[PDB]
Amino acid sequence: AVKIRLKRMGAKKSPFYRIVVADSRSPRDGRFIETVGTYNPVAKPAEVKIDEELALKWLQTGAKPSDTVRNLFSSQGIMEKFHNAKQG
Amino acid sequence: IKSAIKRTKTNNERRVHNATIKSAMRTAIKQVEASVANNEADKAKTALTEAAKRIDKAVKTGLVHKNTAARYKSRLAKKVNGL
Amino acid sequence: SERNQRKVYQGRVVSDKMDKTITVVVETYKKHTLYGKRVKYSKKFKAHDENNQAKIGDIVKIMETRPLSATKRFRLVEVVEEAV
RNA sequence: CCGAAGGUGGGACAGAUGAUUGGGGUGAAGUCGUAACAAGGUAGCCGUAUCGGAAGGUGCGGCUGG
RNA sequence: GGAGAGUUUGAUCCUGGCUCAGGACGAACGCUGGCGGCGUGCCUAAUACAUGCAAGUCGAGCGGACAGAUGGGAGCUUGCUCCCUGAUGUUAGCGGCGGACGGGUGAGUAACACGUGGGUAACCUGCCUGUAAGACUGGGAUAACUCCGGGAAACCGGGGCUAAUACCGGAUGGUUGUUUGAACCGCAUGGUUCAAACAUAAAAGGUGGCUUCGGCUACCACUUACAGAUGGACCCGCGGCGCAUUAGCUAGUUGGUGAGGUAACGGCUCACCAAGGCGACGAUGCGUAGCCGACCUGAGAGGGUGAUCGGCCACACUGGGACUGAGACACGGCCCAGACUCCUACGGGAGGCAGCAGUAGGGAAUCUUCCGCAAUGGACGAAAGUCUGACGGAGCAACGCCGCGUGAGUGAUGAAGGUUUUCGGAUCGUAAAGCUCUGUUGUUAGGGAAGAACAAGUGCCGUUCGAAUAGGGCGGUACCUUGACGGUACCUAACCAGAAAGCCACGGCUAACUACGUGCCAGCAGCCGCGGUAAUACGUAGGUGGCAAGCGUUGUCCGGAAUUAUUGGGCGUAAAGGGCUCGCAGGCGGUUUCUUAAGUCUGAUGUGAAAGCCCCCGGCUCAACCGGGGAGGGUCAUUGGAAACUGGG
RNA sequence: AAGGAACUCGGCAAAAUGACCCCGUAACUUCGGGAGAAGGGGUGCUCUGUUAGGGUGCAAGCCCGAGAGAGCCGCAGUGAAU
Repeated sequence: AVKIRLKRMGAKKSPFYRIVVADSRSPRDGRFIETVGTYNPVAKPAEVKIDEELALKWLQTGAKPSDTVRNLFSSQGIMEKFHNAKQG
Repeated sequence: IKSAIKRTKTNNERRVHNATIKSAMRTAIKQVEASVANNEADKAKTALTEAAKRIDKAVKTGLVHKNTAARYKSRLAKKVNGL
Repeated sequence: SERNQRKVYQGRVVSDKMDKTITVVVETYKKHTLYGKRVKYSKKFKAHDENNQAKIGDIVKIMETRPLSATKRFRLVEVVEEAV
């Protein structure tokens, strides 16, 4: 149901992704429940920005991220916090 | 066209089967009302057990939805216990 | 946890003639988008009188509720001032 | 039982179109007068009636915007 | 943050309209045309559509198949041919889940359709979490497969057979209903929790590994309840339209009791009664219209718009219906009726581009019958994977915005030549040529990104399960992988000013003038108005001016316009005081004081999504644009203070 | 039969409507009418019922009989007449 998923923003050749809590039903750029921060792919380095506590708040009500959003959570390290909470 | 032909086919299958279940439910409730208009006690009670059996099984399988099932059960219970 | 509060008005009874109900003129009154002066409008609501303890010309409070029939969404609270 | 469509019927609204017609406007130095503007040669106008090819005239009342 | 000008006259001042100078388009037309970035591109016929795709997937639910050969044998011509059930792959059919999302269109719709704010004690919610209880015991069919039979096909019927995570009994269940006790709480119906009994209501297995063969376990799935989450429903305040040359409109309409129906309240549906209901605060009727965030204009108030993008709605050839499913009364589902297209063996069948491309038509007028699932979503799967015209891109169009260009420094013989000339020259004018020089772009040739994070597969480590170091889940690493665009943006070297400017105007408004031809003709014009033989107004040339790959015309908005005047106008004579009164509704209300708190002001809380305008920084070579951060916008709801004023007593 | 005014001077004659109850009703108008305009629907019998409701009666019992449901027959229910 509820999924934390990337949301396309930006120009044509230069994408940008707001990490956005939406439903699978709703369109990709369309309506959404709340957002956590961002994702710049097209930077030659890194630069992800995740809210890291409200994202954690949505993970626990039951909202399973997509694969790239999941590994961005792993890069900032919220899935380890979620596994520490489940081991709590 | 777009391979919904299996959904048409199984739609007709489930239509026929669900209509059997619904009609058995209806005849059971109607048998309760017939044994309340005729002023019987024991046959009305065994008909209420039969009717609530049919209602709860029709909810178990499909589309009778415990709200309306509660409506039918509650009126049949009030009309047998009104005796 | 006290639950959410329903809308409440006070008004004035127009008619008594319907069975166990009345209609009520709320005279709340408000200003324009353009000229700014504040003009009046009368809103008559269908409200339930379960005891039928009402008269025409009665200041009365009403509570909003679930729709009681067609056009009914209101009931009595406190019949304040009676007609003379 | 409900029921879409269809059928019959009498009305309501709206657009075309119609012999003919009535007023309106605009137009090559057309015809008849000259009603108004001056005391415009009968001061003019307003309302109303009436008559007259036509502007108009006449009555009554009112007005000065004599 | 606010500019005016021409035109009523013989001359003038007011009034007064008209006309112009501006910014905008999903614009079109005309002339012209270089690239790059980003956006946009049937406004009209919701006209009709050839073709191709746009929704499938799961063999870890199931039965049957097709291959295949690990070993096992077979018959001989050395060319070959089987039969046992290895792995291994392929999937008509059952079945589950999806098809209700995503994509299109704006015809309907003037009211809960939408915006904003609430209320639900009157509600539904698959998949997703989290927790708690479970998952026992049997039964009977059916597709496929065959064997007939009927059909032109579409396909259909008959007898056989067979399995499931299909379906059905049955047990056990804290649901649901009934009945009786409590306890506490409201907003009328009422709400929450405890107990008891009665009546029923479940469930399903599959894969892997361990094995004493009983079973045991993980993962997935199944059932019941309770929460969360998400989506959905209904209801109410306010708000956003034109006509009164639409004034009366209703009868299931307006209430009641009772029943049915619904996920739910309800005339939602029906019986029986009552005579109600809406109404100049505009009912009804007619016309028009998807609504909004926003967009254009404006100093603002406003006025206009509702393209793209995003939310809600409604629609799916027209009207009606239900089915199934958690959710549809279903764009690419079904049944019916109508029109249209097609096939027919004349009995009967099939179809719905307002999905992406494209075709024909209507039109002033708007594009490719393209590549990819690499990235972001979706569906299914345990996963690998598959599907995806969503989406990423690519193509066409100056359609818009933005940025760089067509050269640059020096140059007086002011060359030739044009145009003009009182023939002294003035001008095109340092503008050409001279000299010097760059290469953005042009071209050739090399090198070549970010967009990629992953998924899955291994190895570790921590940890939960476990009868256990099996084995699997969860988290962290540690590797190996993956690009349609595309050798694209980009960087580097070589060469030549070489390939690259037009459009409109020049009387005033309004910047910019002369000459020749014409002679109220041809023609120009937005207005004043030009032109009847000395036309800076017509046509041409030179020149100048404006802009600039644009320019000009048109069509509509808004401004100018204080020209609907709230901001911000008027009525003695310019348009305008009802012929005058009596008065209903409405509006407005002398004084002192107490009180109230509806208006008013102020505080806190929530909210007015994202994008957009605005502020501040950042990244694209700058810009457009993107990105981050904030602000703004409510007569909005709840809540708290003030009491001067308006109102209330 | 089929057709239906083609007959004809002309729908002359004939046919058709023709009762009761309910619905609904135009132009125009002297506001009365038009109007029974038009155009439709239902009319049997049986059981619910000696009814709902009335009249008489002191009650019994007699008359009058709207409306509905159920159902039954027929080609046809003011089944004839007018």
